[PDB]
Amino acid sequence: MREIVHLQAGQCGNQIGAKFWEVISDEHGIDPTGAYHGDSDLQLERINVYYNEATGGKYVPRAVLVDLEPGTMDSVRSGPFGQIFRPDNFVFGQSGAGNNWAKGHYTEGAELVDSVLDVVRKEAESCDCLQGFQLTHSLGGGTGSGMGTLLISKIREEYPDRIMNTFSVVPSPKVSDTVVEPYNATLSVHQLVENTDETYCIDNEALYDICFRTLKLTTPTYGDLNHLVSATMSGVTTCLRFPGQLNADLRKLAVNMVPFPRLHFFMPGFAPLTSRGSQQYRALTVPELTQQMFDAKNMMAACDPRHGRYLTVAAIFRGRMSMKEVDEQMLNVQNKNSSYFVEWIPNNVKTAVCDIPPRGLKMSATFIGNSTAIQELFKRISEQFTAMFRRKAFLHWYTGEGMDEMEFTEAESNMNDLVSEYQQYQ
Amino acid sequence: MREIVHLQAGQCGNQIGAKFWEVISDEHGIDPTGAYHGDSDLQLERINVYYNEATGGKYVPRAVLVDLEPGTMDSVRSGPFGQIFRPDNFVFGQSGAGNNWAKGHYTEGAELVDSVLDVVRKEAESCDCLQGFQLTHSLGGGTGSGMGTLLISKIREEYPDRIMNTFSVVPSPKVSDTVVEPYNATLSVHQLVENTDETYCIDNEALYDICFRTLKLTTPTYGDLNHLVSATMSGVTTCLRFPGQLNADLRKLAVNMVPFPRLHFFMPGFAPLTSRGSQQYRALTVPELTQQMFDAKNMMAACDPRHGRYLTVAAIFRGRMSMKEVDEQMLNVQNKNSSYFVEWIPNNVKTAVCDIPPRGLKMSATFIGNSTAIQELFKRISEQFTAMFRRKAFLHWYTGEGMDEMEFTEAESNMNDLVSEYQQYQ
Amino acid sequence: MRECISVHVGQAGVQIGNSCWELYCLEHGLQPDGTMPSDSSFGTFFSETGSGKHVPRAVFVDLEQTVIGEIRNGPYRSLFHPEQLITGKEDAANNYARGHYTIGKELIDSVLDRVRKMADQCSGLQGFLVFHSFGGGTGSGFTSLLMERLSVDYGKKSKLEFSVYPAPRISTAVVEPYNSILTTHTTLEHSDCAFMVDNEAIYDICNRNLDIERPSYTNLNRLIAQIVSSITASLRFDGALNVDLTEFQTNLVPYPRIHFPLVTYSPIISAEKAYHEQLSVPEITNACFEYSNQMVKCDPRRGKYMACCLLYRGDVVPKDVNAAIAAIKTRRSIQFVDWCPTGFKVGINYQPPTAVPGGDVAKVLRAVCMLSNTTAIAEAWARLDHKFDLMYSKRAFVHWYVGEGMEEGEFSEAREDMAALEKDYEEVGT
Ligand SMILES: CC(=O)O[C@H]1C(=O)[C@@]2(C)[C@H]([C@H](OC(=O)c3ccccc3)[C@]3(O)C[C@H](OC(=O)[C@H](O)[C@@H](NC(=O)c4ccccc4)c4ccccc4)C(C)=C1C3(C)C)[C@]1(OC(C)=O)CO[C@@H]1C[C@@H]2O
Ligand SMILES: CC(=O)O[C@H]1C(=O)[C@@]2(C)[C@H]([C@H](OC(=O)c3ccccc3)[C@]3(O)C[C@H](OC(=O)[C@H](O)[C@@H](NC(=O)c4ccccc4)c4ccccc4)C(C)=C1C3(C)C)[C@]1(OC(C)=O)CO[C@@H]1C[C@@H]2O
Ligand SMILES: Nc1nc2c(ncn2[C@@H]2O[C@H](COP(=O)(O)OP(=O)(O)OP(=O)(O)O)[C@@H](O)[C@H]2O)c(=O)[nH]1
Ligand SMILES: Nc1nc2c(ncn2[C@@H]2O[C@H](COP(=O)(O)OP(=O)(O)O)[C@@H](O)[C@H]2O)c(=O)[nH]1
Ligand SMILES: Nc1nc2c(ncn2[C@@H]2O[C@H](COP(=O)(O)OP(=O)(O)O)[C@@H](O)[C@H]2O)c(=O)[nH]1
Ligand SMILES: [Mg+2]
Repeated sequence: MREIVHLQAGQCGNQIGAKFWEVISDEHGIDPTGAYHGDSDLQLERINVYYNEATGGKYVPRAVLVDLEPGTMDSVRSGPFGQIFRPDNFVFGQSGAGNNWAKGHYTEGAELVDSVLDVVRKEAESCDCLQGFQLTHSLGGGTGSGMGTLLISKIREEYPDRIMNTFSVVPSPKVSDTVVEPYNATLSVHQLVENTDETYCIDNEALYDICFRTLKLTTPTYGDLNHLVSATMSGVTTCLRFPGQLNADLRKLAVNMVPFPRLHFFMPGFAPLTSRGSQQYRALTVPELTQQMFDAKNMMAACDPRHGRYLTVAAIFRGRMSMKEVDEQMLNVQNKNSSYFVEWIPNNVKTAVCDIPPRGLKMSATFIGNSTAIQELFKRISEQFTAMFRRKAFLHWYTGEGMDEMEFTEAESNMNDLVSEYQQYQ
Repeated sequence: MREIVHLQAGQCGNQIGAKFWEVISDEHGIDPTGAYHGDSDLQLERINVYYNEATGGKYVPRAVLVDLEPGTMDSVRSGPFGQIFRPDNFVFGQSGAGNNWAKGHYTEGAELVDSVLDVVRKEAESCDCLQGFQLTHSLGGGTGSGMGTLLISKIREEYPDRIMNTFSVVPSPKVSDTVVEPYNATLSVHQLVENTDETYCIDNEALYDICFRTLKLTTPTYGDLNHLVSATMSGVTTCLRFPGQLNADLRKLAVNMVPFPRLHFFMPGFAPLTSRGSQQYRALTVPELTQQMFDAKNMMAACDPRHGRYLTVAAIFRGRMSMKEVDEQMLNVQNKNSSYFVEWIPNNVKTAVCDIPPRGLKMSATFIGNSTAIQELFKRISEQFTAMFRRKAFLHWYTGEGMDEMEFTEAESNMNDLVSEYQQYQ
Repeated sequence: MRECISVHVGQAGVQIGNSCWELYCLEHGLQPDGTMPSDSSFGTFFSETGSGKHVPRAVFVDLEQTVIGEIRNGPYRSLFHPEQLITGKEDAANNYARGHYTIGKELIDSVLDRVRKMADQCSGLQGFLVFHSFGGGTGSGFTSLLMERLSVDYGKKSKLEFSVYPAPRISTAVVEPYNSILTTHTTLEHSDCAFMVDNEAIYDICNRNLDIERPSYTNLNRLIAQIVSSITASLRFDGALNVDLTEFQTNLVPYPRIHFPLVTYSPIISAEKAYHEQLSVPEITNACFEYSNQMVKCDPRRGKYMACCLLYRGDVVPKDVNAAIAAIKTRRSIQFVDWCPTGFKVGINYQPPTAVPGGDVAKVLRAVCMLSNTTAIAEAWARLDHKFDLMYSKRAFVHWYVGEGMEEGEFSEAREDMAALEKDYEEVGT
């Protein structure tokens, strides 16, 4: 019944993934041992969406864990929930990607993908009706960017009609840890624009802006960033895991969210987010969830939506709430902000409403933006790429893996073609 | 239902604000955790006016907390009620205002206002019907005076028809802690006369005079001054939070209180106030509440009303009391004191009567004076400003922030224009 | 957040530093090995390493080894990072030009490298606290070399400067007037608030208030550090009216060049008398206006006050302070300028003054540091430029300065620039 297969690539993809599995195990009431310990029948009704039943009523999550180094598998397996995953589903190399896309895609991960893909088959053949693939990765570095997009290509060729749905942490100039980040991302975005049905563009600069300007955390870690990402991952699948007044499958999102085939680079958000010391003073209700959700400080990519227009927004609400009040606020937003929505679509907002809010809050909303403002994320990577590439800097590490200079020229060409298609509807 | 958005600026605004949130949480029966623990349905009926509902029936107050230093956020968050506020609503810088208006308005707070204003949007979009903005600040120093009036300007431009209602602690010569206090206030009053719909002028000299000559406190702290201010803040909104024989919204006050657009610099007071050792000897009743309320020692600005005439007074009574007795005393006052009211208005007193008196007293009255005697507060600041400014003293700290000498000349010009309009109706 | 880099220069600055860091360690409960037994109150003055060791945000600089080799050997040898105790081979010889042009020219780019490695560990650095002698060769010449660099490298950051300044009669050197006048460009152009202090004024405070008949420099430095603890207390602790390091300057400094406040502390008191005096807020406020407690030998009654910062600490209440400053406004002998009708900036902090256990200065519930911009300080400049004039009329020692790379015209250009500051403080009193 609409099973998902989930795949984790590199350090970032395994870290946002290993936090996601702690979040949806809390929702479904699954113990770190894999045993069920929840309150409610609704937690158990759709446990098959993310888990396999095994003997003694132990639940085993349908993750595949992929890396070119053992050290992230060792960090996940030893972690808060590490014992939950199937030992056979940890698929790994020994020598890493070197932060090189071409090691991921052509050498170190091209060896390993035959050992990954045949595990993706065992999980997809155990499904009753697979709806799709949910892949967590980063576009900087070499494992997530280059092996993860190799793996997207292989699963896309094998499962052409299932939803391919990716959560993609990607570079920005003011929060960076790699010299060759622009190269790896430009080579990787070239695969995402052709193969994925949805890609949720996420940024460490925007995830730090939520931690300082909303949550007021003094020292936000990667563990705090991974918690913001995984809340929106739990959010968008909610309507195939729980009952609701308006149900929306990942495909019911895609049909409404993607006007023209390639414009599927979304930008997620979440509400309510409150400063930890301030919760007692806030009224949780649909118009406050709306005034947070649609504000430029809440979105998890550096793009200010005031630099573009939305094509479509989806607001996937959770909790006991009025359909008049939801339909009123999703009208009031796009009429009072009409200069920020495209005027050749007569209603830009999809709504969905689940009856079951996250554990410990009365309501919640996961936001998905599609906006021409995502041109700014692809533009700044393309101009960092260009300034290195005009002087061929660092290319011997990629051409040493047998990659052509022509593949860089063709990747940055396809990047400007993606920038041009969003700028066309501005 | 007539929601208010409340905003705290600088040390003083966050201190009178963080006490106000302890007072109205006692009224509405809200625990320091944010949980409801009150006696009565009437406490819960209008809890939305100052709070948001959140999961588990926790209430989160609709405050935004603004400072250019972390240390007052740290002092509020650690305080008696600090855990009540939303962590995202604490919006702050790192380097302070230096007691400089131009740092507040042009540099340190001009950076931060983009991060404040987008939180004021999340709270105002969560409202069902916003009636107004309730801003606490001081006109001395640099954060409240210069950032708070920047923020008034930004919210006024965005919400032109909602009530802008400010509580403004301001300088006087005999109780002063800053050398440049006159400059900061003169630059700030220039923004208040144009943008606010009401400004409640409050003075530390008058708040110390209440503590020594009425309450007989031996050592009054800023915590005791903040308690007098916050009693009148709870007072003026009472009629949208509780039922009454005569209801008065903040707008029903403004229409009656402000004859000509700019004459909205009010002067608050409260009754009963009694020496702590003397309460058992006093009869709480409408004519004793009146003989305190209308006496020059009770008002919270240094202006003796015997140096002017009132335009309008509003007496917002609370408790079970006779409308004949209220209407009798508000007549007897302005006929027996007729030389102290303007004689081109045929009745100078607005009355309102709420059915619910403050917790622990049988009746109460909040007084709001509008009087031509407020010329003396603007005059003495204008003459302290003039005596420094004739020799350009301290101006390199303001002109260093790119401010003109022409802006000082234009601020003191607009100050004398406000003095002249009150002196015109004398 | 709220860091300060403290730079201790020459023998006077290093020995005041050895009292400052003696105090700050007691006040934050840090052992002399940098460890802390059992809030971020220490963060202004100490970086914390993962071992639980608190390392001071300080640089100690001397052109000769002797005084810093004593810091490297005494009880604080384990407190400081070993490469932020910085020494040369060669003494500056009480010659400004050795400090500035010839000897300090070699150590400066190493001094800056430590200050860079400290500033890169700050997050919203509040300012610099620079400690020195006006009369020294390293004190005048090396501080003036360093400040010129810090004023291009860190142009926005507030530079607070604590100076031991030449006295009316007490002096340790013949060339003390030359080094002090050559320093006046440093304080005018490359400083934001400069606290002049005098050895002879503290010697008289010690005699009259502590009743110590014959004090050393350890007794002086234990008063000079106590003032900087009180300036920084609002950066370090909770208070009723905390004062930011720029909030301080916005009330002290009326005009760009008028940033030379007096400083005083009350109560200076011994254990013989502290149990018989009341030490009420009224008395310790009034003590700051006595000529007897000013730490520069000039009379405030021969001036006018421009602004006062009364920085109270310990058990005080804003009631008491307002009631106190009301009596100061009533007294006709304490005269403010016509253009400062407010006069007083008040700070109030909840942390009492820490006693150094070996010290003369007694335990008390309250203290105030009063920092005060007044026209009177121009007399301490009029004393010293009259000492300069007698020697420069003969060129009395000038060959030692010209011999070490200084232009002879810099003496005229420094006496000229001092006369323009002594003009500015007379001009604003009117
Ligand atoms: C008493 C009270 O109000 O507790 C809240 C709380 O104070 C606040 C501040 C919580 C708290 O969130 C955080 O501290 C936080 C820190 C970094 C990054 C993200 C969150 C909370 O920890 C988070 C926690 O939320 C959940 O448990 C959700 O179900 C969430 N899952 C987890 O956070 C989780 C934690 C550990 C293990 C497994 C899951 C979730 C979100 C989306 C989809 C599914 C589940 C809640 C309600 C609270 C606390 C406990 C203080 C907030 O988060 C959520 C998701 O509600 C942060 O802003 C909201 C507003 C809440 O009021
Ligand atoms: C047995 C008795 O008579 O108790 C009284 C009392 O003795 C007196 C002196 C109280 C008392 O007030 C003070 O001590 C005080 C001190 C400094 C500044 C302001 C007040 C009282 O503390 C204050 C307290 O008032 C309240 O609780 C009000 O609801 C008030 N809220 C708070 O004071 C409060 C305190 C802690 C936490 C949260 C709120 C209020 C005022 C306006 C609008 C809403 C609420 C009351 C009746 C009393 C005591 C307890 C002695 C007085 O105050 C009030 C508001 O009634 C001071 O003059 C009045 C006359 C009262 O008789
Ligand atoms: N209070 C106090 N004054 C000191 C101390 N040490 C020196 N002085 C004063 O320092 C002044 C002279 O400066 P020097 O001590 O020679 O300064 P220096 O930087 O070491 O000079 P050079 O040796 O040339 O480098 C004199 O007026 C002394 O009174 C001290 O520990 N405390
Ligand atoms: N949110 C998040 N970002 C991470 C995490 N670890 C690394 N990143 C960041 O995103 C990039 C991820 O690249 P990485 O996963 O190291 O490359 P790979 O291992 O070769 O795929 C890094 O440069 C970091 O800036 C993590 O746990 N969470
Ligand atoms: N009532 C009251 N007044 C205060 C408080 N704190 C400071 N003040 C006074 O009013 C002025 C407020 O200025 P401040 O808030 O410090 O300036 P800012 O922080 O830059 O906005 C000070 O000079 C004090 O005299 C407080 O808690 N309550
Ligand atoms: Mg020396």
